[PDB]
Amino acid sequence: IPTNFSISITTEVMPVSMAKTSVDCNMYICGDSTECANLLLQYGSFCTQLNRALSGIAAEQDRNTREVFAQVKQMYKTPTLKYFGGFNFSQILPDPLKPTKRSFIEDLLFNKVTLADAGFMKQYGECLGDINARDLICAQKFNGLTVLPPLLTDDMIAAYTAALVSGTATAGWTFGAGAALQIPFAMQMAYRFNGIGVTQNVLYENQKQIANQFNKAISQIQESLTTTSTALGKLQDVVNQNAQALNTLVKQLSSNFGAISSVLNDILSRLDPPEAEVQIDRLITGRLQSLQTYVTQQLIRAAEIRASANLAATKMSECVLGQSKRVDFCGKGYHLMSFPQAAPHGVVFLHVTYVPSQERNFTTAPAICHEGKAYFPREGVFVFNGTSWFITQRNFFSPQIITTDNTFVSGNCDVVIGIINNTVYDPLQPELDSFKE
Amino acid sequence: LVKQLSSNFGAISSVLNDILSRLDPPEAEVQIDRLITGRLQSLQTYVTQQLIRAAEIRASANLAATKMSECVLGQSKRVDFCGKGYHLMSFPQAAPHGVVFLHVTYVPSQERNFTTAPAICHEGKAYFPREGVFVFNGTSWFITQRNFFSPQIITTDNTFVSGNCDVVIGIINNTVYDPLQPELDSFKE
Amino acid sequence: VLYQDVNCTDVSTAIHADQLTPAWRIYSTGNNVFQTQAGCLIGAEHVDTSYECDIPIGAGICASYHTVSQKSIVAYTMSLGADSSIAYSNNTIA
Repeated sequence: IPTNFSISITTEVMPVSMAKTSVDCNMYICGDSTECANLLLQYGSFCTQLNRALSGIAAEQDRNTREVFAQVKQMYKTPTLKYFGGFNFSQILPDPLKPTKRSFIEDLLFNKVTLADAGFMKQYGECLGDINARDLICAQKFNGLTVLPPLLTDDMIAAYTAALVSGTATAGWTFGAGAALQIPFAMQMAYRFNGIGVTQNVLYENQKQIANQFNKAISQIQESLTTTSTALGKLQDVVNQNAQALNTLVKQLSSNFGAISSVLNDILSRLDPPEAEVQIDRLITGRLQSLQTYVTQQLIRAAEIRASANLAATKMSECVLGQSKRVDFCGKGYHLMSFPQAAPHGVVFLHVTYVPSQERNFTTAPAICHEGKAYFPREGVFVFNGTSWFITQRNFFSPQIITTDNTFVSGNCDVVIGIINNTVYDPLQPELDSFKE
Repeated sequence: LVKQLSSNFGAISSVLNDILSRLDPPEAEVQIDRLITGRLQSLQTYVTQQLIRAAEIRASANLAATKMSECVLGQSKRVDFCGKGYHLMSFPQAAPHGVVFLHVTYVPSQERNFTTAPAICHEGKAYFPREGVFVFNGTSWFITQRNFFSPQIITTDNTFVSGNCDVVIGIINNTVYDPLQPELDSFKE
Repeated sequence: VLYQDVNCTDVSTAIHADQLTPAWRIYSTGNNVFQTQAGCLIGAEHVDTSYECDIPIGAGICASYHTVSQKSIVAYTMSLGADSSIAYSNNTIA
């Protein structure tokens, strides 16, 4: 039976969105040539189908992001104290004095994976910037590859994360069932422990120790997210795969598919149209095949990202919006809490798991026959015995005396194998003996 | 897929029985091979899209079957899985190429502000609540449950024994009730 | 209309000089709203209010069909959510 506790916090990075790309096949293939476009129109409406598929991918990514983040109805204001019952909630809620509207953990996440393959932004065009700074640099390229900004901005994602953290810390966990029931954080932790199986005694009698362990775990998470390596591997791998796909598409664009040259407006200037159409057809076919392969790979990656986003939304609805008894689903051991964090094209959860501590060897007792009837244990499942002494619980020592309130009546003693003869206690007999005599 | 069939994939016309009455057999070979290649590429793209859509529909069907097995065939404590709040019931309904469930969820109602009590020390020992998790108190009065008001008096059957009173922060001094003492004093004395 | 990626400085010139390819015969321009995920919102007013996202455009901006003064299409900040007044308290139970 464990004798102490250890409040641990684990991290889990799961992508929920990818790069919303948009490739204009009218500019990628047959950039500005009229006869090239006339020959492309003969092959059918492939460009329309590819544009429809890309728009569907973008809409699916936006819907996944909305279903993952936008889950609460009201936007609960972030508290100003950020210190509830001894648990220091700093570096989790947006600071009212910091210029950015995110937290320290969110800043560390956005300052460690937002490299976005620095040096490859010149390949495709993008209309980046913000309307607040009034710059809004709108860049375009001849390849036609564009990246559409997501619907939910980073500010809105940070606001949703702050609302989730406020609804998890304050108001308990009933904010997910469509209500708002105020409750202190200490009572919330006690109820989480009671739902796990640990009595409220370990929570209330050791509140300072649990708060110190939580603060130490938060500090360790901050240290592991400040200066480390191989962190946020999922989002980094997604960004790298997107960049590699874009680079392969760009390289396939400048490919000589059995023609005079791989660059347009170069075969129409040195050759005759009846002799140039033969070379144009091969390049058109090659570019169409490359773009179809790219669209297929993008569809597969979008399906994978949608599956991951559905899994992340399920995990959020099960761990943040309540207390799930699912084994090894939220964290490592017992869930006991969950805090989501904003991340670029992904969600990083902070599962405040419950891990046991140092153990000790004891003696078991399946049953105890006092006066011919066996007394099987109540909710307290483990009969901790030096030599047939007490009855305790599972997840903690909790030395408690054996009484008639912790055991129920049963049959004889020759039915259970391994029963140890002992004596049971009942507060009624000494009280009656003291009252009468 | 239908509209892509009438497309000139580098040929003279996208309609059969027309390039065979105005061209030579050796040229008709290539004129037909181009259309065959174009139609094969279009059909391969269609089959790939159908495979992707079938995988998506299979994932959705597995999710729906899991939801049915968890909500209809029993009572799952999953948060925001069956309905909005507490599941409490589920009724499936037939639908064309789909399933429509009827989650009879449990939603709370109007609230009221109360006072908390982490522990109650009657005679040196703090009585923590056993079943009723919320200690509803006007001024240290009763002990109730969470999901409903249910005004119930504080007794020794709803609370257990613990240590001293200087271990829990916020303990409120109050008195506990036990039905044994008044009954004894009324019967014997 | 909603152009994919433009600067809203060349599109107006092409429309006023008949240089855009999809030039409709009964098309005009009355207002331009330049923002991220551009398109200039030709035919819609950029109101500083906030309503639920009805037609998702992009970059936190959506579109709907409300009554300004009458019925027309507007643009807002997507109204990311309704405000609440839940305040923490160590002695309050709901």
